[PDB]
Amino acid sequence: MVEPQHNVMQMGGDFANNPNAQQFIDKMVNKHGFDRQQLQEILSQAKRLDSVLRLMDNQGPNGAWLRYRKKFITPDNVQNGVVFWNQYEDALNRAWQVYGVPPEIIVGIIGVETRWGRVMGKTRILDALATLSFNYPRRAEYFSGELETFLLMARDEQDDPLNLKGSFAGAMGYGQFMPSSYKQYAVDFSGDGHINLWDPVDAIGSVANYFKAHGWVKGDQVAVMANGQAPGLPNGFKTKYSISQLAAAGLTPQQPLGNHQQASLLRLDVGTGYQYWYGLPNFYTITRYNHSTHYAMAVWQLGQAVALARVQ
Ligand SMILES: CC(=O)N[C@H]1[C@H](O[C@H]2C[C@@H](C(=O)NCCS(=O)(=O)O)[NH2+][C@@H]2CO)O[C@H](CO)[C@@H](OS(=O)(=O)O)[C@@H]1O
Ligand SMILES: CC(=O)N[C@@H]1[C@@H](O)[C@H](O[C@@H]2O[C@H](CO)[C@@H](O)[C@H](O)[C@H]2NC(C)=O)[C@@H](CO)O[C@@H]1O
Ligand SMILES: [Ca+2]
Repeated sequence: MVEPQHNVMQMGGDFANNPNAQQFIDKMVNKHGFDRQQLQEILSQAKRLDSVLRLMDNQGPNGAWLRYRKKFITPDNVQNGVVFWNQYEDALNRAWQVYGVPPEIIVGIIGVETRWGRVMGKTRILDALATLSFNYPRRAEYFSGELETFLLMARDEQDDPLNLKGSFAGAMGYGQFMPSSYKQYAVDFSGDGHINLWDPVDAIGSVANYFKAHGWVKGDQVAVMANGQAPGLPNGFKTKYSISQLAAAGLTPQQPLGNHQQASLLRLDVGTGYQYWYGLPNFYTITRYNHSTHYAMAVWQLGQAVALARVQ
């Protein structure tokens, strides 16, 4: 009947003689009441995926922006985005009212992330997270905390840690939430009492809550294209310049910037030259989801492209 197996102190699998795995097991038992033998049986089935390690290590004008953009903004994609928007219009409108994050932004996020649920990932979250926690020193602490949180999520939401699949970094569902993002920002938007990242309605409200929690200002502008070139200045979402500095560099806003006294300098490689943008606070917020200028511009433009296609 009851099999404590106090003596089975040694697990097999790819993490058997791994000190990190043992320390992690100790932590989970001590800190959360996890049973060592149960956890060992789980981690013994965990796999050390070398590809997850090679991929994390791997992370002019030649048209760079255009190549990234065509991966997400195509007729097929925009069309699929319209379908997703109409199918979940109530959930999107309700997220707009509760969090102040517009439907196009959520449609854009979920679009760039999983093509509205068509590409959720094929890697078991446990394998990816265990690999990065135990065989990847550089970000071993971050990922260990992700693994720690994933295992508590499996317990709380009554999931099997081995059945859940996602990205090579362990991101999950429609919005590709990392375990800690789930813990801090996910919400039961569907109202069934359970926070499921694979439920389109939950992902929608969770993406909006994540945005609001990261500073999204309702009604404010994301980015404003500029007339002109400013080759002297450095660029990226991390940069910061006053409007006065940008004007003196040869730029003018195609749209009124209002009370915005500062902006970042975004530069997109459009093949024939460079396209300059005034990055406003809301664009910085989009990058809090995924630290990339290209990622955020794709999310924004796809959302806008889908928004237009609905009107037509
Ligand atoms: C919504 C969400 O959970 N965003 C998190 C993001 O996930 C990214 C990770 C990425 C991912 O899974 N990348 C793997 C690469 S591949 O596509 O499988 O090849 N997708 C997710 C959503 O955009 O990773 C960064 C950095 O870890 C996190 O920032 S941090 O807290 O400061 O660390 C951020 O919170
Ligand atoms: C080569 C290519 O075009 N790949 C696409 C992937 O980039 C997409 O994967 C998703 O990309 C975002 C942005 O980096 C990640 O944050 C997210 O985790 C990732 N999703 C998954 C499940 O791994 C994919 C979905 O749009 O579509 C292409 O395969
Ligand atoms: Ca739910």
